[PDB]
Amino acid sequence: LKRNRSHGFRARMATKNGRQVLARRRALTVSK
Amino acid sequence: MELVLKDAQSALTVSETTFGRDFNEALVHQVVVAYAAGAKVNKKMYRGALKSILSELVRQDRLIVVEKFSVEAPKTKLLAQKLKDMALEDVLIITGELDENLFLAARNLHKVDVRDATGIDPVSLIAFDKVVMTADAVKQVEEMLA
RNA sequence: UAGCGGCGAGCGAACGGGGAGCAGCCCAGAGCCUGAAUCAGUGUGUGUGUUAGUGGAAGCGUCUGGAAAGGCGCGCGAUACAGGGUGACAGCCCCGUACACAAAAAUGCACAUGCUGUGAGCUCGAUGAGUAGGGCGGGACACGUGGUAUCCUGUCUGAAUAUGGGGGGACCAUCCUCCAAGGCUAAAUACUCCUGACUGACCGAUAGUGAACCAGUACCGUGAGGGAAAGGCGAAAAGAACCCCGGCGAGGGGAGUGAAAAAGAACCUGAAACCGUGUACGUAACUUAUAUUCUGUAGCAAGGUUAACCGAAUAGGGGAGCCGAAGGGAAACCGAGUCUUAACUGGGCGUUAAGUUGCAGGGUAU
Repeated sequence: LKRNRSHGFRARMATKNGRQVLARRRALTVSK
Repeated sequence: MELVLKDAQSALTVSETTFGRDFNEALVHQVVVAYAAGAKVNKKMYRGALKSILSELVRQDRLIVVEKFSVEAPKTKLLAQKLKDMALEDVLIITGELDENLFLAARNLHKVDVRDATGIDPVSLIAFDKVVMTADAVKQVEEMLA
């Protein structure tokens, strides 16, 4: 639950660092 | 009607309108069903059912009254010996002020329960066929039941 | 309910009563003496927890049985008949149950103690200043900037210090309330990620959280995301020592452990669609609840009922509502009669025609 939200794509999008990490990986860590 | 004590026959006068009235089966059944479901109850009908059940118990000769029922010391052995002398096993002890020794040495008795006048409930009275009631509790129950 | 709504669908008040609590102060400025109230910090004391833990009462015989925890008898314990485990159902076999208790060390809770910080308190000033109000253009509910009625202003103005100024539906006579234009607030009042305990006339592997199982796993998509299937040997593996047939395989067939092997690891119980063996027969899916109404039953009875509240608490205190009473007419007003009418035998409504709360159920829409 916490991983699904805290580490979920929503939380990463809410943070600039999360968006940067997701973009870097696309060029992952949560699978619900 | 004067309750039988078996030792002194010193029972005090009891209002027949309260402890000796007609048994209303429907009211008693309704009250016991409501109590079981809860475990709306109205004061007047509840008191009427209590009076009816008390009248039924006294008219069935299942109620015994003594001057003072208690135990010298808080020991279950003394209570067991007293019950054996009385030659009774399933008895509901009802009194006034909460006895200390008896209440302490009465929990383990599966078939014997002790309660005060304010704590009387239809379930407790119906559960045990025989009731031992303290003499001083007559006025308390009369005022409680109006 | 009043009210609102092309008064159609529908939305939605105030006052008051009774409970937990009910705390008002600070300064805006002067003095008197005065850090003596209260709050935090710091070392100590006492009582209570917690973070590990201690003691803790009572029994056997016979018979049935794989094991007795089944029941038969005679005994005892109990301030402890809450529970769990032991070869089948345990107050007396074990952990525990009531009770008595327990801390070298830390913190939390209450105060006292020496000290450091805000710092008793008494009297007398005193109103929170560009304030109420006004003008141009804007932003919010109707403005779509003026229904502008309310709020704020980019900007120009603007006489009040308990003489005076605010409101009270006009102002007003009676008068009710405060000194606004500076700040604080703690109690009762909701929520539960997660922790301790208590349970449930809760669910039983196709139920229950998606997951009783190494489940947010395999897998499906580059990603968001979606998301499964899968428990049961037994009492102790006591897991079949050991002879032989087989390929030093597997598989089974014997003995043995075993209550049971109809418990043998593809491990409790076993039914059909499915395939054979042996025998006989003829045959070429309107759920919960507010309202409407009805049925039968119980208490009291002109009373029944008390509710959020308190309650050694489902008992009892707490009449505020809650249906009616000797009535009705819109009112006056009269009184068993009354009402527009001079009056209708007009005609309507009444005469002391008793009502209420629960119980189980039937129809309607919401």
